[PDB]
Amino acid sequence: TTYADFIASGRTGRRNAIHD
Amino acid sequence: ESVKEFLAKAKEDFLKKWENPAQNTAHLDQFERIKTLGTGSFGRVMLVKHMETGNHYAMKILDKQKVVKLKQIEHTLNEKRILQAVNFPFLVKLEFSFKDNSNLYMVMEYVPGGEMFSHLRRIGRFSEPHARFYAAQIVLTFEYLHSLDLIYRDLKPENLLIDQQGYIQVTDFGFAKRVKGRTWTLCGTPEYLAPEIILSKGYNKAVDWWALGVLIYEMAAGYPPFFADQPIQIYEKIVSGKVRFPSHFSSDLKDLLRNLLQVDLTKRFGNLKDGVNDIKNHKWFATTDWIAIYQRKVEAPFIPKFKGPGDTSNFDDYEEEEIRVSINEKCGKEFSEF
Ligand SMILES: c1ccc2c(-c3ccncc3)n[nH]c2c1
Repeated sequence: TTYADFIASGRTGRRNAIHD
Repeated sequence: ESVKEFLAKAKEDFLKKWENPAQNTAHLDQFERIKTLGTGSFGRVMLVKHMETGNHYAMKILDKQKVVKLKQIEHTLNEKRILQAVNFPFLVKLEFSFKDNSNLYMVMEYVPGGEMFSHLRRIGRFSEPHARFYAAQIVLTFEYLHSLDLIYRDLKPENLLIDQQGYIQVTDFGFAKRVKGRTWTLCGTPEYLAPEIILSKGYNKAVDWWALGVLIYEMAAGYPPFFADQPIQIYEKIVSGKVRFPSHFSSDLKDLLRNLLQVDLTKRFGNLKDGVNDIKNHKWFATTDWIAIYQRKVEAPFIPKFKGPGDTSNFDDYEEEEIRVSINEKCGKEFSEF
């Protein structure tokens, strides 16, 4: 499921802004 | 229209402060430092108590030398200049700012309930009505901000604090900018970036409306529409033209989203000739009472637990670290206007 793919991904914690 | 008239008055109010910003309205020694609520590559945010009033604040501390290394000087001046000048119920309140030899400080009123991000991740996803309550507040806020020629550029649940009445305060203005034309800086957060930002075109406030679609999707789904383990893979997804909705999304929700997450600017909601009204008048929003939302008269889906004044249990724990203030002024000319 997409939910399972999300939870197993490295992007479920707070996400940093980017720039440059 | 009374909205126009509201917004005209709002603009007079803002321009007076924009053009004559408050400077140097407290000193670090007036505050008792309690606990770190967050850290980042150029500073940190701490809970503090203002001794003279006993009020609690979140004080953002920015190391000037780190701001300069990261090329964030203009962005940091934007942040303080805009924040001191705006006034809207869904915006964090900047009560004081000042600077010393080492650091810049922005002291905001403390929102103890924490970030939407925490409560969303823990609970998993919000019901459509719960999402819509939050989305309404962002809709009003952006209408306010954009009318003032301001682009916010970092919409995400991480920046949306939940107050004691369960209403939002937007924080983290470090990418907000007052711009009448188009602009070009690559900034924001990967999952929230509009296609035109990724593709290095000039862009405008429509990027905030694309980010709204990302937010509503993530609130109602529990995960963003475009995710992968690496930012480059997220960017390919965003530009691709393709979004899938959970089967639980109402068909109206899906139609808002297809219009908000529109790769094509002449088609993007919030960016058309009727502007924000395309969004406020959408069917997904037909039960929203815009004035009662503004007045905070609608009952919230959720009120954070409050143990008392000064509680930090809605924020994560961070290693504490001395605040050392140099005996020498750093970067004085860079931050002269702060
Ligand atoms: C990291 C942690 C907390 C905050 C806040 C904050 C939290 C509570 N009250 C006002 C601002 N703004 N920006 C942040 C970044």
